[PDB]
Amino acid sequence: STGSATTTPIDSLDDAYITPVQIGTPAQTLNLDFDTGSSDLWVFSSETTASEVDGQTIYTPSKSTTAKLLSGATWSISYGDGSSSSGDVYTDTVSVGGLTVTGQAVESAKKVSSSFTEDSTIDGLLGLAFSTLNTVSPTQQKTFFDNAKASLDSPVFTADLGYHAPGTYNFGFIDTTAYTGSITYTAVSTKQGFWEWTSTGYAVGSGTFKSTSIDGIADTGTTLLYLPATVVSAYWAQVSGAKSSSSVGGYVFPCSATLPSFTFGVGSARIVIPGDYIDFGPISTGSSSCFGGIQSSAGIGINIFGDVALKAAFVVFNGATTPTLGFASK
Ligand SMILES: CNC(=O)[C@@H](C1CCCCC1)N1CCC[C@H]1C(=O)O
Repeated sequence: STGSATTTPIDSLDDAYITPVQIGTPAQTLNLDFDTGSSDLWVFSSETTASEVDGQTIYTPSKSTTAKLLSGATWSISYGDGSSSSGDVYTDTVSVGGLTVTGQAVESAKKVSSSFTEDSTIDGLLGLAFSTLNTVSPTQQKTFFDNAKASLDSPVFTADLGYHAPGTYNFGFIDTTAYTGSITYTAVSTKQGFWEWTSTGYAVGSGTFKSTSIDGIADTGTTLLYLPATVVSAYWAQVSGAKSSSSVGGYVFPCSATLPSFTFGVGSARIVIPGDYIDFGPISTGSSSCFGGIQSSAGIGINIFGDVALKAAFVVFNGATTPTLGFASK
């Protein structure tokens, strides 16, 4: 089998991407944030505290003839931005872009943090990291991808995120028309449960390439690119007036600037992030200060190749027995 679904930026800055997902019988379609940095599929639901729901579409298991309570199972998660959610668990039929999984754990939120409530466009998350990170207790559950894997033509999924435009998540096949040149594959460590890999270095604009190992994760659920402070300082030093602001919470730059590109290494190959991709707009409406798309990972504990990096590439998440990651230009 295969699946293919369009993913769409939630706003004009690509702050996140949502993908329609069919849950239950008859189908209930929710727009979920596909997140290769976590491993829970959770949704706003008929069980979510009323004051914490504001415009989201909810999953109502009582209206699904294929829903079953996963008795005694609960879940609780907190993400890197400090947001969180928790609740109980059902199993149900879940389809993405034509690909159907029966008995998928669908985690129903009873509580969500304010950042989720405040975002009316995201109805939940669909985790695509390794199932060892799944938070369901006392019986850990498999991701949608993990459940689908044996039935897929090939045990892979691909992320083709657009810049200020829709993109595509494919399951079970590689669309050779979706990228240019060849795909460079690189080793993955699953030791922390992430799609963790090592970049071979970087360049700023037209500068010389710096060969240096940068360990990080490929995370579709993170908006920006988080790299070591040395790397991030070297980038913003090429932008007149750019500075790190503790009050704002990262590097800002004059909205009048033309941003240089940023290149990262994948083996001997190079992925170029155009300068415009690194612009996340006025820090507040009308401000002449703009927020940068490359930020320091120093206070995170891990480097994160988020959407700013990934949208510059066609990315293959290879879930074979020995997992790997592939990057192509497009
Ligand atoms: C109409 N859907 C349901 O009644 C749900 C049930 C699931 C748990 C509570 C919400 C509704 N199932 C489908 C088969 C019968 C029943 C069950 O699991 O016992």
